[PDB]
Amino acid sequence: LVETWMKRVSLQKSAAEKCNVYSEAILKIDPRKVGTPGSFGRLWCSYGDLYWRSNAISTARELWTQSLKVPYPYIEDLEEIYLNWADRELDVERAFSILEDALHVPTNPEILLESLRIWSKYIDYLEAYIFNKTKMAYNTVIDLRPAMAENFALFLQNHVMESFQVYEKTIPLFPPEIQYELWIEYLEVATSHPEHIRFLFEKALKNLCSNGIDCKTIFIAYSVFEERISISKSIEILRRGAVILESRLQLWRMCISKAESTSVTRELYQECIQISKAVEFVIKFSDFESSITIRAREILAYGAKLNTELWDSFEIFELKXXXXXXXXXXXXXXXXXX
Amino acid sequence: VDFEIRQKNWNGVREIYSKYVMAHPQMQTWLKWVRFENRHGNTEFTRSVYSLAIDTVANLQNLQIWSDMEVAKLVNSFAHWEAAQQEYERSSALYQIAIEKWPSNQLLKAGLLDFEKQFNSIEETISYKRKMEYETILSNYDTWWLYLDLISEFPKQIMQTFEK
Repeated sequence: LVETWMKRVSLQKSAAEKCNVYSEAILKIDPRKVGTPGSFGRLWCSYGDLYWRSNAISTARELWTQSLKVPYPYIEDLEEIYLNWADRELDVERAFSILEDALHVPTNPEILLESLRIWSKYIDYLEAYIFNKTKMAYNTVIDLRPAMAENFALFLQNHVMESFQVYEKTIPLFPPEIQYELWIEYLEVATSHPEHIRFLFEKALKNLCSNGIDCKTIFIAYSVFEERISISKSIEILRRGAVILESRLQLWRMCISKAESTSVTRELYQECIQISKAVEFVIKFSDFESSITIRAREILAYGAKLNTELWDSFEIFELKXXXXXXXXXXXXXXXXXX
Repeated sequence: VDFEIRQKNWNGVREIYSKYVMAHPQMQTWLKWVRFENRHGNTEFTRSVYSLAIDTVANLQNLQIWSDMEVAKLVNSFAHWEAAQQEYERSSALYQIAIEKWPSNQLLKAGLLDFEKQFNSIEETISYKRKMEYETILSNYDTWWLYLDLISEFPKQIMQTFEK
């Protein structure tokens, strides 16, 4: 593989001499260019580049020769020649021609199977270059299989119906990094503007329960969405989502946030507290009690019973009483004993 | 089956699958069989198997098998197989047939709704939302339910159920 390119390198000092070596060696059979390289090898491509440096029509024709020279069991061999022929063509009718070529490739590669990088390139071409065709490519690409791009383009040129079916596409792309997709779609769906949306959100939630990643975020999205629509039962929805280990920790913090934003509040506090993190939660809800003197005190005591930051909390409570302070000393002493 | 798959052949296995339904008329069995046919190259038999299963379900329609759940699951699976395949017309027909042949279509309707969403929007929001109201009712956001109904509607059922 390297020998040929070394010869070519030598040739590079002058015009095409050992470039013609490559040409000769590769043109004899597929085994010397396609078979020599186990993976993809830019020998034909190299030749084309050389010709490009030399001239334009000759380069296009040399390149054409490269295309004709069918590569081995390898991916992204003729795509770089078609890419250097696309850009070259453009440097938007010749570029379209390269896009047509790409279309053929897509048809031919898909057909062959029953090309991914190539597909991406095609998409880039059809999107950058009118809209419906690009959409078609997107669809094809999806089938073959990024959708974020589709959403973006759709959002831009068609300005949420293109991004609604784009949202559908995301949903339908049951492939990994799907939580993010769903989230993004949700975000777009609220900003582009409704009960359908809510339903979608619910679906996302129920299905993406074993994510263990942005569950708190998801909950926020839900509760937030509900709020936008409207309310306090939606805070319980968020709470629920958050209530259902370290993802759940984050969740519980979310719950705390919601609950501080909130009898019902008391209930929430009781829940969250009850559910090491638990101690912290206790501190939270104990504080809540402090806002809500006897009951609060009791709550504080309970929290304490569940280390030295708790002492501080107790002290604070005692501010909110001489007898209470005495109790604090007592309880603290007891704690020390334990 | 595993033995008979570890055995390289894929005939006689078919017969035992057929018998494996005979002993265990369970939808899980059918689903497993379908999965096997998915491993199998000839897609014709996959569809054929689906046709068979559906036919059998039809024949023993009345309460003499599995619950609505299993049948719903089956219908869903079939629908998604067809979804991979060309003929969505037949899928649609099946769905209509399914709603026609089966009452108590919460599962069935749900599946149908999902398919519609995949493959209209108003309908989806409508039926799905209504289901959510039913779900809501089961929980008790009952106000939210009634409101939803009112918005979605039909309006006679909105005001009747509102009154209720």
